[PDB]
Amino acid sequence: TRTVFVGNHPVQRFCDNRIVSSKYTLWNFLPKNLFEQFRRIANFYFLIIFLVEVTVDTPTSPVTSGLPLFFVITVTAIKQGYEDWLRHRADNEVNKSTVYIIENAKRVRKESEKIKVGDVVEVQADETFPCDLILLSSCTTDGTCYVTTASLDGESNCKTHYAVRDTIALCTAESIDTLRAAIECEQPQPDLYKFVGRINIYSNSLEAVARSLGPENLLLKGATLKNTEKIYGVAVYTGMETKMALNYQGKSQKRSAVEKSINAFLIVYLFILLTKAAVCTTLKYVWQSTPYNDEPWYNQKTQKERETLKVLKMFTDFLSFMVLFNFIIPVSMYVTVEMQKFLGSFFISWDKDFYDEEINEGALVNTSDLNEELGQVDYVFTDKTGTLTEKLQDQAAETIEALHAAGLKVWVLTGDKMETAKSTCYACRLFQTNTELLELTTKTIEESERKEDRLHELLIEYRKKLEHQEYGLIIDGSTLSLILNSSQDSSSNNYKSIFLQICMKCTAVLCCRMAPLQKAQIVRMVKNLKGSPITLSIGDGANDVSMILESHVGIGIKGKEGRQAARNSDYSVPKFKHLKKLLLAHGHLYYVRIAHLVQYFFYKNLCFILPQFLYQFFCGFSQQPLYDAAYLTMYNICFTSLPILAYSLLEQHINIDTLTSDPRLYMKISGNAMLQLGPFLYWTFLAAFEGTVFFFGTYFLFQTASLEENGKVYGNWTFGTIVFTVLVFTVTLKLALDTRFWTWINHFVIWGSLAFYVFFSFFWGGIIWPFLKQQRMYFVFAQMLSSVSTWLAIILLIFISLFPEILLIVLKNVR
Amino acid sequence: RPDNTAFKQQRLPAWQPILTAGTVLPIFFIIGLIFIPIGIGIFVTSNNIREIEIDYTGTEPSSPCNKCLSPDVTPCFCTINFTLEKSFEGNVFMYYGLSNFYQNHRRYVKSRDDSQLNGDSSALLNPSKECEPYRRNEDKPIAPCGAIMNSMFNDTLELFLIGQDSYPIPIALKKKGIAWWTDKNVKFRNPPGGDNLEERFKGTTKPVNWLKPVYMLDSDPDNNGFINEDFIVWMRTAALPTFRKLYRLIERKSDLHPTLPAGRYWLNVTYNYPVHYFDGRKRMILSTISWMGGKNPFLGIAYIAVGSISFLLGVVLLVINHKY
Ligand SMILES: CCCCCCCC/C=C/CCCCCCCC(=O)OC[C@H](COP(=O)(O)OCC[N+](C)(C)C)OC(=O)CCCCCCC/C=C/CCCCCCCC
Ligand SMILES: *[C@@H]1O[C@H](CO)[C@@H](O[C@@H]2O[C@H](CO)[C@@H](O)[C@H](O)[C@H]2NC(C)=O)[C@H](O)[C@H]1NC(C)=O
Ligand SMILES: *[C@@H]1O[C@H](CO)[C@@H](O)[C@H](O)[C@H]1NC(C)=O
Ligand code: ALF
Repeated sequence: TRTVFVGNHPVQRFCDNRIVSSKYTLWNFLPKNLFEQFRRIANFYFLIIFLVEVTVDTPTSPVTSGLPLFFVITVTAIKQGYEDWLRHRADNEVNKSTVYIIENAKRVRKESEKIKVGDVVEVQADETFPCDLILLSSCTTDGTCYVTTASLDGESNCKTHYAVRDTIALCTAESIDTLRAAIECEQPQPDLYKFVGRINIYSNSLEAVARSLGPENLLLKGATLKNTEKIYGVAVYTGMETKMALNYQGKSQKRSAVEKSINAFLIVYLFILLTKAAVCTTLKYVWQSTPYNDEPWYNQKTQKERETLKVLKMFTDFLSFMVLFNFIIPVSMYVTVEMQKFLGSFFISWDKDFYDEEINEGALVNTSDLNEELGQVDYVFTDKTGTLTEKLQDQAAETIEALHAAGLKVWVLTGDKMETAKSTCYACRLFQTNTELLELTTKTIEESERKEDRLHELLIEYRKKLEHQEYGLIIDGSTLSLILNSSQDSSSNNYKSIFLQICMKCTAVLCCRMAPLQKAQIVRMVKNLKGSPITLSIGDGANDVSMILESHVGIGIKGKEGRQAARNSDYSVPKFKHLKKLLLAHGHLYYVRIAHLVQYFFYKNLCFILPQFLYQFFCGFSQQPLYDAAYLTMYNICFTSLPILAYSLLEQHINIDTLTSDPRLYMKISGNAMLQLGPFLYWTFLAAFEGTVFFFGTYFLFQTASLEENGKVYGNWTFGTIVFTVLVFTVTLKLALDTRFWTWINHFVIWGSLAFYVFFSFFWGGIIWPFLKQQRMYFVFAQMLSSVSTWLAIILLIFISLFPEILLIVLKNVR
Repeated sequence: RPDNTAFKQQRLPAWQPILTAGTVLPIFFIIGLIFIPIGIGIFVTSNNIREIEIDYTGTEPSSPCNKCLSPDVTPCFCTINFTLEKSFEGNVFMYYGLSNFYQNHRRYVKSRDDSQLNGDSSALLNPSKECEPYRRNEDKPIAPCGAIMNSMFNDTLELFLIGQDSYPIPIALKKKGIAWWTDKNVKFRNPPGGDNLEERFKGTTKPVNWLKPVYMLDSDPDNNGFINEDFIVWMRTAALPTFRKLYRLIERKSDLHPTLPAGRYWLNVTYNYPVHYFDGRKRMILSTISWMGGKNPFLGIAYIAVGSISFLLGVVLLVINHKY
C-alpha cells in the first residue's frame, strides 16, 4: 500500500513521470553493443582467427580476415544504434509534452516527465492523460467524465468515469485551498480493470471521511478525455509504474531459425576445423620423430627454429594448421548474408500488390533480418478491431482460409468484449455452425475452484477422449489471469499446461478483453511449446505493440489507430489481406533463397579446403598450401561470390503466381526443413566426396613422367592449379544445376565467373609481376592448358564430382 | 504507387529449364558412348609407350653401386647393366627420379629468391631472408640462394649401347629444351652487368654444396648462369615426395632407324648425390611419349569405368521406365 497526499500537502519518495523504451545511452552504446556482438561464438571465432593471422601465421593477408569482420560488426552496430535512436526519439516525444499542474492556486505549465506523484493535474478535452490519475472533479455538476482508451484496449467506445463525490464541487482554485486529502492505494499492477484504494478527505471538522476507490475513479495513462471540457486529477502512479508502462515489455533480440541453423552449422564446422588441425599436428610430430624426416640435409632449419621451445612450437604449428584450414568457416558467408538481407528486403517495399489507394502507401520494412522468418510461420495471433474489421476487411475470411490451407493456426487476441469478438469470429468463419465452443469466461466461472473443474472436463471428457474443426475456445482476460497467476508451485499438474493442451487441438482460440501484456503472454506461452513453433502477431493499435515485440515476426497495420504498431513492427502492411502475399510468396522465396545460400557456402568452402587437408599427408605435414595465395584470396571474393548472391536475390524455384494461388505449398518448408540434419548431411558428404575426388584424381593423374607431348614435368603449383580448376568448375556447375529460374543476370554471373577465372588465370600468370616477392605462378595455368590429357582429366573429374547430383536429379523425377 | 518494372516487381523474363528422368536419361547413354571409346584410346595409347626404370641407389650389397654409398675416392663411378627388349622408335626422354624427397615441404618451397633468379641487381647482392640458412656465406651473398638451389641434383648419367664387337657406342644426349620455355626465357634471367658472366657475379658466392660457381654450370652462354636448364628443372619443385625430372632428350635420327635399338646398354653413373641418409632412392627413366604424355593407365581406365557405369545405370533406368 502506497500513501499519496493529494496536493503533496500534510493533512514517501516515488519515481518520476519519465518513460524509457530504449536500451542504450550515448556513452555506453559502443561498450554495450560490442560486448553483446562479441559474446556470439561466430564473432569471437572470427576475431580469434584474425588475431592469429596477425600475430602467428597466415597463408594470405590478415586484411581478408579483418576487413569483413569489421564490416559485419559495423553494419550490425549501425542498425542497432539507429533503432535505439528511434526509440529515444519516441520516448522524447512522449515525454517533453506540455502538462498543467495546479501548484499554488495557479496553473503551472510543466513537462510531462516532470509530474510528481500526488500533484493535481489538469486535463482538457481531447488530451491524453499523462499519468494514472484519480478523478477529483470535472466541470459538470454530476462529477462524470467520458474517456476513450483505444491505446489500452483498441476500442473507440466512450467509457464513463466518476469523480470523488466529496470533491466534485472543487473547481478553479478551490482544488488547492479546500483540498487536504490522503490516498491509500495498492502497488502498481498491470490488470487494467482492477484498482483498490481509499481516500481520506480531511476538513476543518476534525472528522475525516473515508471513501473507497475503484477503477471507475482511475484515469489511466494513455487514455483520452472525451466530451468533457476539463477534469482535475491527482497522480497516483507515474512513468514506468503506470498500467500502460507495466503492460509494456520491451523487445528482446529477434533471431531467425535460419540464423540459429547458421550458428549450429558453425559449431559443427568449428569441431571439424579443430579435429583437422589436431590430427595434422599429431601426425606432424609423429612424422618428425624420424631425425631425417625432420631436418634432412637438403632441408635444414635455421638456428632460431632449432632453439625454439618444443611446446611453443607445437602450439604454433596447431595455430598454423588452424589458419591453413580456417576457410571452412567463411566470413564471406556473413558478409553475403548481410548484403542479401539488405537488398532482398526491397521487394516487399516495391511490391505493388501491397499498395493501398486509400492511404496512398505500400508495405514498410523496418527490419531486414527477418525475411526468411516470413516463410516459417506456424501460429498467427491477430488483433480484431481495425485488423479483421473496418464489417470485415476486404478479404479477411479468404485470408484466414488461405492461412488455414497453409497449415497455420489463427488465434484472435482482442481487448474487445466477448459478444462482439465472437460475432466477428463467426463472420470471419473461424467459428462455424458445427464448431462447439468451450467457454472459460466470467459467466461459466465464478471462482478459482470451478476453473480447475472446467479445465479438467474440457481435457478428459470432451476433447482428448474424442474432429479437430469440432471445437473452439473462448477465454477472457480475467480467467487468463487466473490461469497465469494460479498455476505456480507445480510442474506436473500444471493448469497452464492443461490450458495449452486444450488450445492446441481447438480449431480456433478467441482471447477477449485482453490487456496489452496478456497478448504477449499468450504468444510467449505458445513460443515455449514443444517443437518451438514460430509465431506471428498482427495488429493496428498501440495495445498490440507488446505482442508484436514478443512474437518471432510482428506485423503492424497502417490504419486509423496511429503508427505505434507500425513503428514497432518488423514489417508493416496497409491491410490484413496482404499477409497472404507476404507469407506465401515473399516469405517462402526468402527462406528458400537464404537456406540454399547457407548450405552452398558451407559446401563450397569444404570442397575448397578438403584437398588442402589431404595434401598434408603427402608433404611433411608442413602446412604447405595446395593452392597459390592469390587463388586462396579470391576463391570467395571473385570466383564464387556473385553467382550465389544472384541466386539468393532472384531465384524462383516456384513462381510467385503459383505460390500465391496454392497456400498448401507453404507446408513443404514448414519446420526449417531445408536446414535439417538430412539436408545438412547431404551437403556435407557431397562436399567431402567431391574434394576427395578432386585431390585423388589429380594425384593419380600425376603418377606419370609427363602429361605433355614435349616430355616436360609439372610441379606442386600446377598440381594445385589443376585441383583448383576442377573445384571452381564443379561448384559453379552445381549451383547452375540447382538453378530453376534463369534471368540474364544469372546467366551473366554464372558464366562470367568461369570466364573471369580463366581470364584472371591468364592475366595473373602472363606477366612477371614487378611488385610481388615471388613469381610462382608465371605460366603455370598456360603450361597446364597445353596438355590434352590434363584437359581430359579435368573434364572427367568434373563429371565424376557432379555424378551424385545428376543421379539424384534423375531419381527424384521418376515414379 | 510503386515502380512497375520487371526487376522491382520480381517478374523478369526467365528460362526455367526442367530436369526430369525422361529428359536426362539419354545423357547417361551419350556420356557412355563418348567416354568408353575415349578411354579405350587413352588405354591403348598408354600401352604403346616404351619405358624402362633403372634403380641405381645401391643399397643392396650385390649392387654395382654399393661402393658409391659411402665412397673413399671423391668421384665414385658405377656402370649398371640393362637390356632393352624392344626398340624405342620415336623421341626418347631421359628422366632421373627421386623417392622420399620432399621438394613440397613448406620450408623447402619458400627457400628461393625469385627476384634474384629473374636477374635483379639489388636482389643479387641482397638475397631475401626467406632463403635462409642458405642466404649468406663467408660474409657474401649466395648467388643462387636457398635450399632448393643448394640441394640441386648433381649425378652424371651417360648411356652406351653395346655393339656387335663389344665396343660401347655412346648415345648422344641433349641438355637443351628440357625446361619450360617461359621460365627459361622470362622467369629465369641473368644479371645485366655486362657481357662476361664471371664479372656479373662479382660480390656473390656459390652455394655451400656447389662445387663450381653458377657461372661455370655450362660453357654455352645460353645455358650458363641462372638460365641453365638443369638448374631450372631442379628449381621447379615437385608435387609429391616421389617425382621425376627431365634430364636429357634423345632425338630421333633423320633416318628411319630406331632411336634406342634393342640390345645391351651401359649406365655410366658419376655418383655425387646421396639419398640413403634420408632413405631416398635414385632412378633413371627412359621413355617414349605420345599426345597424352608418358605411360599412365589411370586416365584410360577411369574413362572406361565411368563410361561403363554411366551406360549401365542408364540401361537400368530405361528398363525401369518400361515396366508398364
Ligand atoms: C562477370 C560476371 C560474374 C562475376 C565475375 C567475377 C569478377 C570478380 C567480381 C567479384 C567481386 C564481387 C564482390 C562480392 C563480395 C565478395 C567478398 C566477400 O563478401 O567475401 C569476404 C572476403 C573473403 O572472405 P573469406 O571467406 O575468403 O575469408 C577470408 C579468408 N581468411 C579468413 C582465411 C583470411 O573478405 C574480404 O576480403 C572482405 C570483402 C567483403 C567486404 C567486407 C569488407 C568491407 C570493409 C569494411 C568497412 C566497414 C563497412 C561497414 C558498413 C558501412 C555502412 C555501409
Ligand atoms: C653433389 O651434391 C652433394 C649433395 O649436396 C654435395 O655434397 C655436399 O658437399 C659439400 C661440399 O663438399 C659438403 O660440405 C656437404 O656436407 C655435402 N653434403 C652431402 C649430403 O654429402 C657434393 O659436393 C656435390 N658434388 C659435386 C658438386 O660434384
Ligand atoms: C663412363 O665413361 C666411359 C666412356 O666411354 C664409359 O665407357 C665407362 O664405362 C664409364 N666409366 C668410366 C669412367 O670408366
Ligand atoms: F483492436 Al483490438 F485487441 F486492439 F481488437
